[PDB]
Amino acid sequence: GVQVETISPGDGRTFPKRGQTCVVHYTGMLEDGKKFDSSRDRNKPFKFMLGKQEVIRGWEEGVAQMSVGQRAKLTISPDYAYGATGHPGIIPPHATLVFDVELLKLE
Ligand SMILES: CC[C@H]1C(=O)C[C@H](O)[C@@H](C)[C@@H](/C(C)=C/[C@@H]2CC[C@@H](O)[C@H](OC)C2)OC(=O)[C@@H]2CCCCN2C(=O)C(=O)[C@]2(O)O[C@H]([C@@H](OC)C[C@@H](C)C[C@@]3(C)O[C@H]13)[C@@H](OC)C[C@H]2C
Repeated sequence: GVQVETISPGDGRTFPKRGQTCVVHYTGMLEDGKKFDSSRDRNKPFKFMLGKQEVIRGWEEGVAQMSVGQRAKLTISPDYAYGATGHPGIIPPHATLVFDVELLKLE
């Protein structure tokens, strides 16, 4: 599944709801912490709408448990990420992933 570990607290009150657009900054790492992507590197917050099947399962479930302003480390098992397929050249088959995510706002 997904483990959610707080890096910095949010407001503890305002959580994503289906149909809202989550605006986040993230860094994606392989299991050992090696970075493969970051929205921070491109100076571009990432937006996705909850309930629209736009993201891997670990994000859909993990980000929903974050409150606005929170930073969290999401450790996502392969079944909740890219599974057996992986994503050739970026994500190995059967990879556990770690994302640092900051929930900036809901739009
Ligand atoms: C069409 C191009 C469109 C896109 O990729 C949309 C797509 O849905 C994205 C949002 C989705 C993802 C790749 C789903 C798969 C669909 C196939 C299905 O089999 C898979 O199931 C297991 C899941 O991403 C995710 O769920 C997760 C969680 C949210 C953050 C991104 N995610 C990551 O894992 C990353 O960090 C990663 O580096 O992000 C980059 C990134 O581009 C720099 C994507 C956007 C920022 C840019 C966008 C919108 O422009 C693309 C990505 O590039 C191709 C490779 C991955 C490894």
